[PDB]
Amino acid sequence: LGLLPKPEPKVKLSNMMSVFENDQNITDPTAWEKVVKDQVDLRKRKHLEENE
Amino acid sequence: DAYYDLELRNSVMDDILEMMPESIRQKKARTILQHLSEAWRCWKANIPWDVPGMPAPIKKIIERYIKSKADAWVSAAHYNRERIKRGAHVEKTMVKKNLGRLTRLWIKNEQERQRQIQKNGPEITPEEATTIFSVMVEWLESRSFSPIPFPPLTYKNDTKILVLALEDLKDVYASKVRLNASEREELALIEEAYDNPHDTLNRIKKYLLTQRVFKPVDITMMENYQNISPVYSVDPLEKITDAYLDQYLWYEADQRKLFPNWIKPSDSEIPPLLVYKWTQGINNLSEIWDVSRGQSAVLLETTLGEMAEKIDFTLLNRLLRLIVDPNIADYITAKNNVVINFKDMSHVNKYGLIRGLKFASFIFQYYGLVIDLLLLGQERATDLAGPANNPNEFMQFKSKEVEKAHPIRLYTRYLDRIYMLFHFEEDEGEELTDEYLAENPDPNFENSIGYNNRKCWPKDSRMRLIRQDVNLGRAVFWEIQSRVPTSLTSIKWENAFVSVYSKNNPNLLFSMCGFEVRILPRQRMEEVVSNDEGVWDLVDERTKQRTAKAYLKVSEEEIKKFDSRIRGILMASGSTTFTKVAAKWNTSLISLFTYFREAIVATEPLLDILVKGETRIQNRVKLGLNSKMPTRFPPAVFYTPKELGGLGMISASHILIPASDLSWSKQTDTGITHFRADEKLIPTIFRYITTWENEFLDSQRVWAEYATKRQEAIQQNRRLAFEELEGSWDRGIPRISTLFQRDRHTLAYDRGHRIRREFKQYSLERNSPFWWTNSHHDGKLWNLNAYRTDVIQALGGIETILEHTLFKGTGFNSWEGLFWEKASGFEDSMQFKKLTHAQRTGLSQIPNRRFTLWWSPTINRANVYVGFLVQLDLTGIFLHGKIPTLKISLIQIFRAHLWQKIHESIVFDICQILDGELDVLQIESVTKETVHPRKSYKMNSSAADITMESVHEWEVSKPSLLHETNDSFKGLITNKMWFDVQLRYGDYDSHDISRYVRAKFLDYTTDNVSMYPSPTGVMIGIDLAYNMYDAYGNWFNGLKPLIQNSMRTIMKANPALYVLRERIRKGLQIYQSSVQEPFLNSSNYAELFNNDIKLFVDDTNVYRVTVHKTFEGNVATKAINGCIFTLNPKTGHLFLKIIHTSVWAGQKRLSQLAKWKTAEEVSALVRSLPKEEQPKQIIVTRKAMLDPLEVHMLDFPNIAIRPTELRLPFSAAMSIDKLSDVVMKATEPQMVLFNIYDDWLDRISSYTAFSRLTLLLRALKTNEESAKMILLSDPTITIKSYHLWPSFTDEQWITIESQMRDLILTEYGRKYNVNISALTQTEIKDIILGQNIKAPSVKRQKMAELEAA
Amino acid sequence: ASVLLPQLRTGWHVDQAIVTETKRLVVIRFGRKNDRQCMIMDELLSSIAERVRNFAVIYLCDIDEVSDFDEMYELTDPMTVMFFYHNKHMMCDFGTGNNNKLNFIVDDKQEMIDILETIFRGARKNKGLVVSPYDYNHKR
Amino acid sequence: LSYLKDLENDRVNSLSDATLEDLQKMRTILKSYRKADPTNPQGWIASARLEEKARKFSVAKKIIENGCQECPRSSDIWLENIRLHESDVHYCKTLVATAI
Amino acid sequence: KALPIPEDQPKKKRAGRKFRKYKEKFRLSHVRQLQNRMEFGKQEQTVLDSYGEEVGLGMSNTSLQQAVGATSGSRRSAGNQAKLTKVMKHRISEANQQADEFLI
RNA sequence: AUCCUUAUGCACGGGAAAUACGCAUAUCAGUGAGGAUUCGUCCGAGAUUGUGUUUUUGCUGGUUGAA
RNA sequence: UUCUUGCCUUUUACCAGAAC
Repeated sequence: LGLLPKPEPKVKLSNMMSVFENDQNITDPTAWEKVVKDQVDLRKRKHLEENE
Repeated sequence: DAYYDLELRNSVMDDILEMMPESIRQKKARTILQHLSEAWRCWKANIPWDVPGMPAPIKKIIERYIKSKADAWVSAAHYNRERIKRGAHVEKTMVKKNLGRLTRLWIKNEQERQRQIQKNGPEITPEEATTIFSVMVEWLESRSFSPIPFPPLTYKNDTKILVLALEDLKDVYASKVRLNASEREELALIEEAYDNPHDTLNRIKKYLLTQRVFKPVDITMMENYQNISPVYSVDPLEKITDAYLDQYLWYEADQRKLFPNWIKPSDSEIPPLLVYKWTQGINNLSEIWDVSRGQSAVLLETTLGEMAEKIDFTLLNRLLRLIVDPNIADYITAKNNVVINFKDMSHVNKYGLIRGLKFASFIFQYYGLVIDLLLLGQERATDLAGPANNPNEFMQFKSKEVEKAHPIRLYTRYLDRIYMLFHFEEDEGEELTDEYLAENPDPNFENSIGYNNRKCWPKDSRMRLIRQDVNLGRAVFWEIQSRVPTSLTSIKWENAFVSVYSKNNPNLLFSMCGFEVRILPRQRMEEVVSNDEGVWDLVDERTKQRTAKAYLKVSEEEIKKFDSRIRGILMASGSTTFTKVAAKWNTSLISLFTYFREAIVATEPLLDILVKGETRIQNRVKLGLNSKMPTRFPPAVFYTPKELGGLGMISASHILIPASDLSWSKQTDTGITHFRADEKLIPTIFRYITTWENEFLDSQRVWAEYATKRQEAIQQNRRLAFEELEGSWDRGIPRISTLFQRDRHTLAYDRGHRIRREFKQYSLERNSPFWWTNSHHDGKLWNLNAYRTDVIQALGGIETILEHTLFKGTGFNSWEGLFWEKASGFEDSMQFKKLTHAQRTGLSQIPNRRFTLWWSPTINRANVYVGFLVQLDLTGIFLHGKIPTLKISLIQIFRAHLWQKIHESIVFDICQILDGELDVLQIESVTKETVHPRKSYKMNSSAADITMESVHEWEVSKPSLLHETNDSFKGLITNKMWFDVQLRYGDYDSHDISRYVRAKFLDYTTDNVSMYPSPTGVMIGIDLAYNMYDAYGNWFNGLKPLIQNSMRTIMKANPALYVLRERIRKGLQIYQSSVQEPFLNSSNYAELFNNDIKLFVDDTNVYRVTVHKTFEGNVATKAINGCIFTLNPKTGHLFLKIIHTSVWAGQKRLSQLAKWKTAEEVSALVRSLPKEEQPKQIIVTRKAMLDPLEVHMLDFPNIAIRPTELRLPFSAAMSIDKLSDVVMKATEPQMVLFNIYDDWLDRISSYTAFSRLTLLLRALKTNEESAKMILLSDPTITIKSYHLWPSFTDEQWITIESQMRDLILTEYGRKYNVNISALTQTEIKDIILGQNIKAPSVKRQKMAELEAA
Repeated sequence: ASVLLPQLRTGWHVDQAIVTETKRLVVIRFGRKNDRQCMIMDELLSSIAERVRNFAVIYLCDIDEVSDFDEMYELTDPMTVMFFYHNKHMMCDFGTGNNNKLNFIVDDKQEMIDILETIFRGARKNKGLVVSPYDYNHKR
Repeated sequence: LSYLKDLENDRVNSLSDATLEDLQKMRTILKSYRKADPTNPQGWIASARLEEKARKFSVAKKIIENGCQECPRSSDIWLENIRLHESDVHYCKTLVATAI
Repeated sequence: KALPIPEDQPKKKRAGRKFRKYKEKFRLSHVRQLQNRMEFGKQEQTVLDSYGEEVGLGMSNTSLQQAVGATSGSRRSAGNQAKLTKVMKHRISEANQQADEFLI
């Protein structure tokens, strides 16, 4: 009812191959990889940041 | 009668209400109702109903009511059971209800018995125990039996035993396609045991040692109609332990010879075989058939009554402690003493063995050994078995003197039943009789009254009650009774069958294992008998002359059982699909025959039952099909195999395939060739099961032969070649095929297996019809493959059968590639959903619907049904009775005005054809006459569809068929012509389309209501139900051929027709082959990059020719080397087998050869790879690399050869530079290794790497030079000495990928003049797959359109 | 049962019952109080009613008392039940050949429930007819 | 919820006899393999194996020998032929003579 | 307890490496599907289970394969390999523990 | 200030299962629930009843069709 | 109406015999 955020699919390097909501998954394969790896890093980084 | 209870309940309630007409009384009444119900429930449970607050009078009344109910209820149940037994009449739920009620009462009795026992101690007085324990101990001593020890911690034959145990447990689930929860749990447990075998073993041994308290056993009562009970569902965890114990003790016992030769069932003899052996033994005693000196043989049979149900556990335990390690015995005792639960009514099994505990069979046998010993006496037992060091084969002896010593010639025991063959010299017999008389006075001579006799046989052939003989028999029985205590087993005279062979009684009788047997010697041969039909010829060992006949029948009890089974099958048909019912029937019939082989031909009652049973079964199906019963179905629908679309009933009757129901037709270019029709009869099972005598003689022969062969082999120093034994391979008992089965050495240890099988009736619920022959130890003792083949032949071959069905409707040319989706499978698929019972029922029904549709053209016809011949709405599909399912199917088929559409479509096609050939045939104009929407399905009248004007004039022929070569054009002249597109859904009677056309033309032209313009024209009739055509009418030169051509094309092509065909297929669930394995596609592309090991294979580059072509395209001829690109997309390895050009020198049919070569290479590669590194999925790029590859990959069945809808870009292995160079520079066949992802797997994922490769390769394929340029944009970025690709950084790589993508898309645009925007999905498709795209053909499009409208 | 299932008094009441259940289906047993078959049906329906309270309501009616509805069966008057939804009479094709009313006792509670469910479904769809999942033919 | 049968519990050993319709396809495939150039040898060997498995021990003998005779001259094929004839002495001897 | 107002909702529509496993246990698997397919003309491959011969092995075995022998190609799936209940698992663990204790 | 143990709370990540997970104005429960046992004793925390979902809840994406 | 046969599977209506 709020629509304050929007929940995006939590990709990984195993989901990488099967997630198609975010585009570029085969089109821009290395780009896609970067995005997914980057996302993962952010998640990890966020966790670490939170801890800090 | 069942209403009576209800009435009582109502009445009582009313009375109660009357008694209390108070305030707030309704509520009170309601409460009282519940109380009434609850009391009844309690009673049923056999719990007491002791309500504390309840006031006395009310309570009393309630009690009275329940008593009344009991009086009515129990009695009613009994009556119902009796009725069922009779085979009189009973409602399909009523029977079920009775079975519950009956079960409950059984429980009540048994539990009450137990209670009684508990109250008043064990029935065994200690003296008796002492006697019988003593007997056992002495026997053991005589045998010098080393007791069975506790399974050692590191037991030698332990693992094997465990495996055996697990397999038996599994066996029940192997068949079934779904699993409930309990079953699933059991399966899981089994798996665990398998997988952690050591752990499981430890658990089991621990349990044996220590577990003496157990999860309590449920007893679902069985459904053997003639007499129910019992099935004990033991806890799944305990079950494993039990199973192991059963395996182990039985093995151990067999090793140590615990059980004598006389105890049955043995692992060697199948029950018919056993019977045969017994008969032989009876024949083959010394001077048994001599009755000159007043001799009397007596063959006492009896059931040791209640044997299992009054095994005292203390005594039993003690007995066990003689033969097993005491701990094991204790465990067994504990297990037998469980809480037996049932639908809220428990008891505790303090007395009488539980039959369903896996070991229990062994225990039972052991118990019966005691009884056997008692029956025989120790000495006689010893004589029978022989010495311990060297025991006797069944019924043999060490001498003729020890055989003649005691009266008991032969002894045996099939479980509860025992069989003693006494032989008295006259005097002894007389003495015995006298003794009997003394003990038990007989003044009146009313002993022949009471005496049981084999009423199955004729009066003249059965045991004559010649008083002396009767007395002797009774005396013998008495003696036997005396020999055995009461408290171990009730041996009753009612259950006994004492046949007596004297001077007066020539036929010796007995009934072993369901066979009624009647021995008759040659020296008595001339009394009563026609010697042939249903017999064994008993031949003595010493003489080898035909000594005695042995006449067989199926025992009355067995016949009754069979009848019950048939009835059971019939009732519960409701949900049960026709096919399922048919299968059940087949199973029943096969069970009957394979077992009683020879004996069914004699026993007339059984035959009669079979006749009737089959008829009943047929009628069920008929009923399902239609409320009205048909005059006659064709046998086709029933006896035609499952696979052709029939039911596949295996007839046991003189069924007559009527000559009318063998006709058939075939639409060809030449015309419509017909066939019509000594007499044809559905072949009966009788001919196809080999009689038991033959089997046993055969067995004797072929085993000897086998032995001889073995000896020969030994002499010549060889293992016995299984190739030599072909001919007598599927012969003998056990079959010779057993000896060379791959699990021979494990099934050595599965001992006491027959008895285990027999005893599964108490553990698994749905009862096994092949209890007698464990295929693993015997082999296929029957083969009815021949029968199936013969049935087809009988029904004029496949074609004839099809011509009954709506097969040809589906519009397939041939039936080579087709397959059914089965009905059961369908049912299963939709029984994984949240469904209300109604839905489930509907689903269950659906398999019948399909069947009905299939046989529609020979269910729905005037010969089959008669009456209101109604027209199905909007179609020419006349029904012949509301075959409701069929009707529904038809409606589904011809939804969206399909018939009309078809007709109109055909008309349109015709018009088009006419237009195409105007000037050749002298046609002025072709006008499609506008018709009433209902014209396509006006079967009463008709009308012209396509009017046709002549340029000048047409000389037309006399009205004739479309395939008549002799046509004169001097008959009549005309300026105008017409065409009538007629349709009909024919049925087997009325499906000659040509004839129909002829008739209709004759009628509709002369009839005034059918308004055609000219008197000259043509009627093209298109039979939809058979996909046939014929045109009848007036022809003008050159037209007929054209028409024929159109017809040929129209049937192939016409979109409406195609749509109809598709619909029909859907209805039937027939489908064309295509490929069984699942295609790799955009959908399941993500499946490639899971943990399972895979290999892509490409044969595109194996035979390369080259025609060298530059950017201009100058010609230059050559033929270069090839390669077999085989890529692992996980690891990035590339097993590139370089095919050298020397292979193709002096070869022809080259392409085909190449494929084979590729396959071979692949196989080799697979072989090279170890079991760990081997592939699960060989993905193959090209379509038809499957077959050769499959052939070459039989040895690796774990490997699954997938095709792919992706036009995968490994074609561009030769676009890659280094690879190309290596291909060029190989001078021989050479396997080469490359990492196609040279570096990337340390940086990025495997999937990512693969994607990159796809991108690059695809680009290369699209435009090689361009791709190369893109790759080598910056010359600083160096390709390494051991790499295939330039070592980019990540950003650089991304850039490259982008460029590649652009190249791909730009190129696409250039080629296919398409806008470069599209969808992302589309883009993905273009890259990954380069797949066909959803490109439905024009025909397909048309079909779709038709469907829509 | 007499106590469990509500019984209706006069034709007006019956009519009201038929109309008023907008959400649920309405099962009216029309039957002479003291008859065997009718009694059996009532007993069956008592069981069903509690189960299917959420989708269909059961009511009983003494047919000799309330003679208003001898339009419903043309003065044959066996011991019947009738089905209604949104005041529209609901037709259920069994084998019987009277698609309008089941004028025969079915012994299976579960079966009865299933048929009720089917008719409810039909009503929801709007289908005036519905084909039963059980054939009958024998009872009639 | 009536769970699906644990896939790998499906029935494996002791099956029906191989159908004539079935066998024919296999034969055709093998013919194709053979006739579209000899392997050289293995195609014949494969066919022999199939026959053995099919099963058949007369037609195979007839055909395999013929195959061996004309085009190929490999040891493996000879060995296979020898194996096929467990008719102890004479045939085996003949085969040996042919081979060595 | 009342039967639920029968509405026939097909709302769900989901998937997920997570969810597709569970549903795999309740899916008919590919080999089962194959089995359910029966070749038309041919007599179909049965298996003679001693309990009952009835069983149709169906078209899970490839024609050629069937002609020759058997297959573990129809032993594909791991996602529906009969797992224990929570209770059952616990019980088994307990048993194992007991065994271990005995051994010591 | 560094290192570690325990529990919990938040989270990265990885795994299994959902036939499982709850809920209760319920009834009873370390003042003993439920179990073991070699019989000496031992373990010691839920049990009962009612009931809600449970081949699944919430959200997304695609093809498609629909036409 | 009840019991026994035979249509068979149901309504008639029967098949062919008993009992009230």
